[PDB]
Amino acid sequence: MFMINVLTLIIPILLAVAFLTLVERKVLGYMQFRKGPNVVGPYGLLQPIADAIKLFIKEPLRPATSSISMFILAPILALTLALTMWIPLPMPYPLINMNLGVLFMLAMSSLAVYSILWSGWASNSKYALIGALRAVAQTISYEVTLAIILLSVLLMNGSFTLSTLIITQEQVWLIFPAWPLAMMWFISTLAETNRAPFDLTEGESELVSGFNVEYAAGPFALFFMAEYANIIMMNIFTTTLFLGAFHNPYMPELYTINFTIKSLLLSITFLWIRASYPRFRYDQLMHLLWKNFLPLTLALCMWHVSLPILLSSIPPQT
Amino acid sequence: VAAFLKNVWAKEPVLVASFAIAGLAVILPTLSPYTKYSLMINRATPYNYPVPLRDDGNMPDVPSHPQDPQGPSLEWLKRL
Amino acid sequence: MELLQVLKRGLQQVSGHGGLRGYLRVLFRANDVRVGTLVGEDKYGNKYYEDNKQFFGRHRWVIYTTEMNGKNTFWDVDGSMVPPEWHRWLHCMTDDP
Amino acid sequence: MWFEVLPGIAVMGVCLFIPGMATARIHRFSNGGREKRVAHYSYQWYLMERDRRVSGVNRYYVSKGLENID
Amino acid sequence: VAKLDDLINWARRSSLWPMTFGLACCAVEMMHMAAPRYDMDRFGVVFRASPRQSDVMIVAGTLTNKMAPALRKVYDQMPEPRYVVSMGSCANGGGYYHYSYSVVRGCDRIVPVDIYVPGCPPTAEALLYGILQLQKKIKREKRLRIWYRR
Amino acid sequence: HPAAHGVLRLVMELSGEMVRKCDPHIGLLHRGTEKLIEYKTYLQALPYFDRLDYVSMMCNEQAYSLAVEKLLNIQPPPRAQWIRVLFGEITRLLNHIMAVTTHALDIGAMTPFFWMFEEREKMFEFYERVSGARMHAAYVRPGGVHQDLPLGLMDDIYEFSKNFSLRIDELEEMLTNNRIWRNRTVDIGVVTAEDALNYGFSGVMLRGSGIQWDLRKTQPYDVYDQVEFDVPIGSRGDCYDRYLCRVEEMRQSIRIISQCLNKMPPGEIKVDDAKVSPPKRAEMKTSMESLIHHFKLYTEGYQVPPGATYTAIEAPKGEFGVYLVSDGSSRPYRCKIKAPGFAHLAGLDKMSKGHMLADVVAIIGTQDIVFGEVDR
Amino acid sequence: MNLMITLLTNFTLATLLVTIAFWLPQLNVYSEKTSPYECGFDPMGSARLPFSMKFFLVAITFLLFDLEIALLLPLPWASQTTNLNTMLTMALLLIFLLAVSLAYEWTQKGLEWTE
Amino acid sequence: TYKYVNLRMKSVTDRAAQTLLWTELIRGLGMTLSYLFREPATINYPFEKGPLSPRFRGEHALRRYPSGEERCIACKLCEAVCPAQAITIEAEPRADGSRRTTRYDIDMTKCIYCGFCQEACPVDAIVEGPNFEFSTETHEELLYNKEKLLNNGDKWEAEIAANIQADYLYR
Ligand SMILES: CCCCCCCCCCCCCCCCCC(=O)OC[C@H](COP(=O)([O-])OCC[N+](C)(C)C)OC(=O)CCCCCCCCCCCCCCCCC
Ligand code: SF4
Ligand code: SF4
Ligand code: SF4
Repeated sequence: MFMINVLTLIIPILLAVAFLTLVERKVLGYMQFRKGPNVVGPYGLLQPIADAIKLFIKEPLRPATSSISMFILAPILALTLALTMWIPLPMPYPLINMNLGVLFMLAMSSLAVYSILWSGWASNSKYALIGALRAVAQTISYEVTLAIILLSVLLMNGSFTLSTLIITQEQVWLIFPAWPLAMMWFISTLAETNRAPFDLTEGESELVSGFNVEYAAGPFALFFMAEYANIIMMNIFTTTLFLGAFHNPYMPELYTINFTIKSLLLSITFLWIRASYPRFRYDQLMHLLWKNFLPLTLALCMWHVSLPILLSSIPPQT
Repeated sequence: VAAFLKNVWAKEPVLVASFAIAGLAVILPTLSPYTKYSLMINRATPYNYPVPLRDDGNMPDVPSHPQDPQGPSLEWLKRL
Repeated sequence: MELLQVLKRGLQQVSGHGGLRGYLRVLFRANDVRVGTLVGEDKYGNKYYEDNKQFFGRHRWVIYTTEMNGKNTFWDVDGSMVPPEWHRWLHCMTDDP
Repeated sequence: MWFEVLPGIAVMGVCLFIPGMATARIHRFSNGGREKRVAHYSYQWYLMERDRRVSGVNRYYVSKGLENID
Repeated sequence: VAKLDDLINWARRSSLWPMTFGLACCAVEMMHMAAPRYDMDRFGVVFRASPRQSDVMIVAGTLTNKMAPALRKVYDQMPEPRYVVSMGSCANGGGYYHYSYSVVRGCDRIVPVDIYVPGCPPTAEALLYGILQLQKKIKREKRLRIWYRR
Repeated sequence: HPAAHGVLRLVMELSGEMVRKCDPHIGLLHRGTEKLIEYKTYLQALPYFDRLDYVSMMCNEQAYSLAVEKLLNIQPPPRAQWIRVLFGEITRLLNHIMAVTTHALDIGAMTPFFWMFEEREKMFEFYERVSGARMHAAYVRPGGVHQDLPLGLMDDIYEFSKNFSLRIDELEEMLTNNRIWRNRTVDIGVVTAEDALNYGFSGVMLRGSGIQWDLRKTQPYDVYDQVEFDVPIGSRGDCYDRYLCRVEEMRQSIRIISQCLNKMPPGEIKVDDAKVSPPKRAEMKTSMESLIHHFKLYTEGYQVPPGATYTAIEAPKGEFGVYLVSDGSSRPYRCKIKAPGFAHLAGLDKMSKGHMLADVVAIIGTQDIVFGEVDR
Repeated sequence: MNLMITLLTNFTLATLLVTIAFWLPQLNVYSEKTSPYECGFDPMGSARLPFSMKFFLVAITFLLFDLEIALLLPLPWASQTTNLNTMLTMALLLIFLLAVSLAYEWTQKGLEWTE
Repeated sequence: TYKYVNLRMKSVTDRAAQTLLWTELIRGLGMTLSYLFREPATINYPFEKGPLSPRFRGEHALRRYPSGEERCIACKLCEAVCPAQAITIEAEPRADGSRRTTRYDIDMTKCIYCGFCQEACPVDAIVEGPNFEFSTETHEELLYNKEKLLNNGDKWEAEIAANIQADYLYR
C-alpha cells in the first residue's frame, strides 16, 4: 500500500503550491496597501484553479532554435527533483527511513540546479545564457556555506538521520545553542530557492525572465510549482531542524498540528522577507558568502567540533 | 594593540569575531576539565561482545558474575 | 473585549443582508458583505446605498439589478447601467441624491 | 480586511496536514496497530527477520509473546 | 461541448496576464491603474514582462515608425490565444499626432486590435471598464460549440 | 523591458558583463512635435507641451506661458502667479514620487511604489478638481491660468500636505538606511563638476556634484522670490546624493506649498487685456467687444510681436527651456524645446564607464528620464 | 525498492503533465512564434559565442572547497572514537587548512572579479 | 539657503551589533508589517466609482434648448479651435431659414479631450460631457456623426445641465 502513501504525499503538496500562489498574491498585495485576488471566488479561492487550467490550455510554442531534448527534459526533472526529496522528512514518521537522509537532501539539492542549466542552454538566447551564468554563480555562493551550516548544526544530533532529529528537540530547541547558525541557514535557504532578494535568475528588471524567458505556458508552470514546492519543503526542513516540536507516539496529531503551524508561519515570514528588500547584485553574492559568511561559519564549525569535547556532551550515534 | 583591535573591529567585525571564536576553540579544550570524562564516556560504550577468558586459577580482578563487586564499575557517569 | 464586538458586527452583517441567502448573493455578486443606509432605488432595480463611516471612495455604492433592458445581469454586471441622475450622485459629484 | 487572508491560508494548512498524517494512519494499518519497525542496522534487521521467521505467517508485525512457549 | 466551452472561457478570462508594453503618458496612466486605488491584481490581472507568458497586450502610447517592427515582433511572439487592447488616442487613430510624418495612424495597421479604449489618457476606471468588457467578450466565446457544429 | 522607460535601445559592448561602450539608440517616440507646432496657433500649441514630459506637465505649461508672456510684454495677476507656483510644486512632488518609486522598483524594492501611488492619485484628483482632467490639465495658459480654484479645494490641499510628510518619512526609512539600497549606490555613476558643466547637465546632477546652482534662486520667475526655501547640495556625485537631494526637494516642496497656502491673495485669474486672454462667458453674451474678441481669439489667435527668445525654468528634471521665434503672425515660426534628458542621456556614456550591467540600469534609473521629452 | 517506486511514480507524474500540456491544445505555428526572443528585434549573432566569464577561479575553488567538505563530512561518527585528542587536533588542522586557503585567496586578490 | 545632504567604542559596538543582529532590517520589516495591518484603499469597482468633479472631460455631446430645438447654430468655432482637427462641419440653411448644420462629425480617436470646443461654443451646444465608460470594440464605432452626438446629448442632458448649473459661475 505504498502507492496510496506516495500519492497522498505528492498530490496535496501540489495543492499546497497552488494555495501558496493564492496567499502569495494576497499577502504581497496586503503589505503594498492593496487587496489581493478576491473577485473570482469567495476571497479568491478559485484563483489557483483558473491559473492552473489557463496555463494548460495555451499553446506550448516550442522555439525553432531550441534543442528540443533538454528543452523538454528540464521542467520534468525540476518538478521531480522538487518532489523526490520530500521523502526523508519526518512527518512525524517519514515515508522512507534513510539513515543518511541529510546526504540525500544535499545531493538532490545539488541536482536541482541542472534543470536551470539545461533550460538556460537548451533555449538559444542571450538572456537564458546570462540566467544560467547567474545560477552557476548562485550555486558557487550557496553550496560551500550550506554544507558547513548543515554539518555544524547536525554535530549535536549525532547522526545523519532525520528521524533522530525529532528526539533531540525533547528538551530544548537547537535554535538556542545555534542561533547564529540559524541566521546563516535562513540566509542560505533564501539564496538556494531563488527567492528575492536572492532571486537573480527570474529577474524582472535585470532580465525579462532569465532561464525560462523562452518558455511559454505548459512547460513554464512546472518551474513555478517546482520552486514553490522547493520553498515549502525548505521551510518544513528548517522547522524540523531548528524548531522541532513535541512528539508523542500515541498521538501524531499533536506533532502534525505543531509542525504544520510552525512551517506555515515560517513560509509567511518568507513571504514577508521576499518583498521588503532590494535585489542583490550577483557580484555581491560571492562578495558576501565567500567573504563574510565563510570565515564566520568556519569559526562556528570548529567551535561546534570542539564544544562537545569541552562540556563532555558527545551525542550518541544511535 | 588596542588601537589595532579597535581599527579592525570598526572596519570588519566579522573577521574579529571569527578569529575570537577560532582562538577560543583552540585554547579552551586544552584547558577543559571534562575532556577525560569524554574519554571514559567514549571508552565505556559496549559496542562489541565482552568475551570471557580461560582460567588458570590466578586472577584477582575479573569476576565470575556481572553483579560481583570485582571488576570495573560505572558509578561516575551515573552520578556525574 | 473588542474582539467580541467584531464577531457581533460580523453576525449583524450576516443578519442585515436579508439572511444567509442575501449574504451569499452579495458575496458572490458584489464581492462585499457590508451593510449600509439605503439611499434609494431607481426604476430598473439598482439599489443605491451609502455608509458615511467608511473612508472616501467607499462611502457610496450600488447593487445592480438582475434584469435590465431584457438581458440577464445576475453575473454580467456593467459599469454603464447607471441612469444619469444616479451617475451624477454615485461618482461623488454632489451631496444631493 | 487583513483577516480575509486567514480563510485561504487555512486551506494550505489542510494541504500541509493531509500527507503526513496519512502516513501515520497507513503505519497504523499495515503494521497491525503498531508502528513500523524502524530498521537502521544489521541487528535490528536480524531481530525483525527473527519475528518474521517465528511468527509462522511470514508477517513480522504478528508478535507472539510468552504464551507461545509452553 | 457547451459546458466545457463555459469552463475554458472562465479559466482564460479570470487569469488574464498583460505585458509591460507602455510607451508614453498612457503608460503612466496604466501604472496609476495598477496602484492600490484600483488594484488590477484583484481581477486576476498580474503583470508579466515576457511575451511568451502573457495573455493580452495593452498598447499604451504613440506607435512611431521606428516602433512598428518591434510591436509586430512582440505581438508575433505571444502564444495563442492573444488579444490586443488599444489605449488612448495615439494608439487608436494617432490622436494629437495623426498628421505627423513619423507616427503610425492608429496601431490597427500593425496588429489586430480587440478592445478600443478612448481617452487622452483614459481614466483608470474607464480602463478597468475596458478590461471588464474584454472579459465579457471572452466569456461569450463559442469555440467548442462551433467545432461540434463543423 | 521593465527597467527601460518603455522606449529605449541601449546597445552595449559587454566585456563579459561589464560595459566598455554603451550607446542609447533613441527616437522610438519621436512624434515630431516641433513641426506640428508651427502649423497651429499658440492656444492650439499649448496642449502639445503637456505631453513632452508627462510627469512634469504644469511645469512645461509654465515654461511655455512664460515664453509667450515674455514675447507679449504682459504679466499675469499675482493670484495667477501664486496658483502657478503652487501647482508647479505639486507637479514637482508628482515627478519626484514617480522617479524615486520607479527607481526603487527597477532596483528591486517594489513596496513604496504602491505606498505613494495613492498619494499620486490624490494629487491627480486635485488636478481633476481644478482643471477637469486627471493628467493633461491644459490649465496654465498665456495670461495667467484658465479658471479659478473651486470652493473647498484648498482645505483638501492643506490636509494632504499635512499628512504627506509622514509618507515621506516612511519612504526615507524604507530606502535610505537600507544596506542593500546603499550598496547599490555608494560610488556608482560618479561625476565631477567640470564634466557636469561641460556635458550640459542641469538640475540635480549639478547639485549632485556640489555645484550650487538653482534657477529658482538665481534667475527667479513669477513669485518664487517671495517664497523662502532650502536647496539641497550633494557631496559625492553618486546616485545616493541625487536620491537624497530629490527627497529633500520633496520636503522643500511641502514647505513652499505651505507658504503658498498661507499667502494666496484675492484677485482675478487672467490678464485683463481681452485681446490676449479670452473674456468671461457672462460678459461675452452681453458686450459686443467681448463677443468680437472671443470670436477672433478662438478662431485666429492673438498676434505676437516678431522676435526670438529663449526662456528657461527649473523643471523637476533640471532646466527646461524653449527657444520660441515668432514672425509676427498668430502661429510660431520656430519652437525648439531644450530638455535636460537629452544632455543627461548624452552623459550616460561617460557616467556608466567601468560598471556592471546592473549598475548601468541603476544609472539609467538615477536619471529621471521621460523619453517623450527626450525625443520631443 | 520503495525508493525506485517513488522515483518511477514521480517521473510518471512529471512526464504526464507535459504530455497533457502539449498534445491536448490546438497548435498553430508560423515562422515568427518560434523565433528567438531579443526584446522585439533580430538577435545579433548567436548565443553560442564564448562568454568572457570572470569567476573561473571561483568555480574551480568551489570544487576544491567541496572536496574540503568531503574531507570534513564524516566528522560526526568520529565523535564516537576512542582517540579523542588526535580527532580534535586534526579536525582543527583541516579546518585551519581550509581557512589558510581562504586567507591566501583573500590576500592575493582572488575573491574579486576580473576586468 | 542651501544644505549639505550626506555630510555627517560604544558607537563602534552599536554598529557591529547592527551588522550582526540586523537592527534596521528589523525596523523596515516592522514598517512593512505596519502596512500589512491597515485598511486597503481598493474601491469595489464596478459597484463603486472613484471621485470626480463637475468639470470632468468625458464624452462629447450636443445639447438642446428647453423647447426641443437644437442648440448648434453652425458657427464653426469648435472646428477652428480644435487642436487635433477632429471636428468636421458642413452647414446649410434648412427649410425655415435657420442657420443649422447638416454634417457634424467628431473623430473621437483624433480628439485629445482638452475642452477647447466646450469653452469656445457661444451657445453651449457642444459639451465635453461626463461619461467616461464608452469603450468600443470596432474602430468605426468611435467615429461619431451628428445623430450619435444628439443622442448622447438627449441621453445625458439630465446631468449635463446640472453640471453646467454648478460650474458656469467659474467661467
Ligand atoms: C531561522 C530562524 C529565523 C531567522 C531570522 C528570520 C527573520 C529575519 C530576517 C532578516 C532579513 C534577512 C535577509 C536580508 C539580508 C540579506 C543580507 C545578509 O544577511 O547579509 C549578511 C550581513 C552582511 O553584512 P554587511 O552587509 O553589513 O556587510 C558590510 C561589511 N563591512 C562592514 C566589512 C563593510 O552580515 C554578515 O555577513 C554577518 C553574518 C551573521 C552574523 C551573526 C553573528 C552572531 C553572533 C556572533 C558572536 C557575537 C558576539 C561577539 C563575539 C563573541 C566571541 C566569544
Ligand atoms: S493618447 Fe494622450 S495621454 Fe495617451 S500617449 Fe497620446 S498624448 Fe499621451
Ligand atoms: S476636446 Fe479639444 S481635441 Fe477634442 S474635439 Fe474639442 S477642441 Fe477638439
Ligand atoms: S462652436 Fe458651438 S455653435 Fe459653433 S459650430 Fe461648434 S457646436 Fe455649433
